[PDB]
Amino acid sequence: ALRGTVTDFSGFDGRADAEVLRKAMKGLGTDEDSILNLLTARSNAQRQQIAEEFKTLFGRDLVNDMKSELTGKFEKLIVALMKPSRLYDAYELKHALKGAGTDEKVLTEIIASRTPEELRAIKQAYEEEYGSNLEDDVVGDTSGYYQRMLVVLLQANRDPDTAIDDAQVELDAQALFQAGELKWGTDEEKFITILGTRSVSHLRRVFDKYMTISGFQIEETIDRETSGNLENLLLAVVKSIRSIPAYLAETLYYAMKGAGTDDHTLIRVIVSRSEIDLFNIRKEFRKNFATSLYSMIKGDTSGDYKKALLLLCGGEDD
Ligand SMILES: NCCOP(=O)(O)OC[C@H](O)CO
Ligand SMILES: [Ca+2]
Ligand SMILES: [Ca+2]
Ligand SMILES: [Ca+2]
Ligand SMILES: [Ca+2]
Ligand SMILES: [Ca+2]
Ligand SMILES: [Ca+2]
Ligand SMILES: [Ca+2]
Ligand SMILES: [Ca+2]
Ligand SMILES: [Ca+2]
Ligand SMILES: [Ca+2]
Repeated sequence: ALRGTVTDFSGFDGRADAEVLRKAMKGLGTDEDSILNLLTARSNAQRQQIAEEFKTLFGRDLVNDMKSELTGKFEKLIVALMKPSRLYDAYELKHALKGAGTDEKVLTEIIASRTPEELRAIKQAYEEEYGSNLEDDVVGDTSGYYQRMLVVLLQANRDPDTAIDDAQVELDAQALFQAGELKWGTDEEKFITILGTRSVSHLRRVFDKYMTISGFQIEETIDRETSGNLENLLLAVVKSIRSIPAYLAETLYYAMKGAGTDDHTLIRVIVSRSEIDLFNIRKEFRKNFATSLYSMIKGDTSGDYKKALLLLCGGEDD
């Protein structure tokens, strides 16, 4: 049911492609067009094979070259696209965590939308790539129930979708109800446990009966009960349980809606998801927002960057 826009190129030849890329750069100038057209049409496995052949034919490192040539937002996107799939989340996470500050958004966005199977592979790589443990750095940078909700999620231990038990569904909607609305203050620790560990098929059933029992949708109670980065994170978890596609479509929308563009988010979501589920994110973008994603990107972005982005996106109207 899920599908991305970027696929493996039929009739690929690593060796052909590296000669175009060498020719696209050699000497004065840079043909940003031959690059952008080649790269947005090869799967990311295929960009790594193209980076292999470039170094065996020329003894040059394709990413460092491209980094010396290109600039600005375009460099940023092409560099994100040469990043191997199994390392790009690990990367966005390490660079969010490092330095004094920490960018909660990236942390929230990736740890909440990624499945368990994904979160495992991200800890694996992060460790073999940076020689730190992820959990430790997250804890090193955060505080409170936000840190704690992120550590629950980092354990990648959510329950399996199993046959559903109505009794447990009513049990769980009633405890949330008693942990928030019906409580002076809040019992955030019950929200972290039931939201952070129960199966996805089961909490979607909890979110409906809770609306029956309380007259509130769980997002609304989260708004009323909490503030800060924990409000954010619980909202991000609820929306990913309901739909990761729609949560990500919605994360792209608020990147482009405003007075500018959250470029870093625009890039990170299109590249990360290009091969996983950007076709579906595009469906939910339209369904929920009347604008199509192509369009939104077409009025927000200029340059080589825009063309690259739209090529990755595909389907206008879709
Ligand atoms: N619906 C209003 C929720 O207020 P609540 O978070 O449930 O209690 C306030 C806390 O004890 C303030 O210091
Ligand atoms: Ca050049
Ligand atoms: Ca140029
Ligand atoms: Ca540069
Ligand atoms: Ca930090
Ligand atoms: Ca911060
Ligand atoms: Ca800490
Ligand atoms: Ca309360
Ligand atoms: Ca509390
Ligand atoms: Ca709030
Ligand atoms: Ca805008």
